[PDB]
Amino acid sequence: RPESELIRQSWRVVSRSPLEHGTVLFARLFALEPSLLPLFQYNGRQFSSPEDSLSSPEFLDHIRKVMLVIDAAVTNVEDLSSLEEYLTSLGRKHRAVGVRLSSFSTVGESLLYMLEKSLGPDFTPATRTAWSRLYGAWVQAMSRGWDG
Ligand code: HEM
Ligand SMILES: [Xe]
Ligand SMILES: [Xe]
Ligand SMILES: [Xe]
Ligand SMILES: [Xe]
Ligand SMILES: [Xe]
Ligand SMILES: [Xe]
Repeated sequence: RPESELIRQSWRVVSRSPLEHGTVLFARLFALEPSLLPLFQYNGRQFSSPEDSLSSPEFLDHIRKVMLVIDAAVTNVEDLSSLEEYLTSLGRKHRAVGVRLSSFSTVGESLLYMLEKSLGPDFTPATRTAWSRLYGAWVQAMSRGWDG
């Protein structure tokens, strides 16, 4: 694969500082879909504004969890079949949390944004297309958590 290499190279840059980059991803997500904010309920409280999420230790740990799941996806970029069962259960957890399957396209737009801003002229259209293909495959697997 050539596009497997485009993924791996772009990711190594982002992986150097995962919380900084993850923070961009979530900041963008809340700018596109403010209704995701109430779904992060850490002992029964709701954030009022997006900037409130940024002071919460549990929210920042969730960013670290996200970036580790993406890192896994990258590691297994050839064959994502090995992650399939874990992603199905991860999707089910998110369904229980209140996330709708439609919102994972906003998530995908926010990932591409973060990549585009981070890599600048290196975010070529082959790499965008590569990441978009990977994410489409990652979402397919996750979406089994909503039944198929
Ligand atoms: C799109 C909106 C999302 C919302 C509202 C959301 C919300 C949550 C919440 C409430 C939890 C439970 C509390 C916690 O562990 O921090 C959770 C767990 C988790 N999230 Fe997310 N999340 C989303 C997206 C993602 C994405 C894109 C990933 C990874 C690519 C991710 C990875 C995880 C992981 C690994 C856990 C721990 C699950 C377990 O093993 O129990 N989440 N998420
Ligand atoms: Xe944020
Ligand atoms: Xe923010
Ligand atoms: Xe954790
Ligand atoms: Xe990471
Ligand atoms: Xe993601
Ligand atoms: Xe991904």
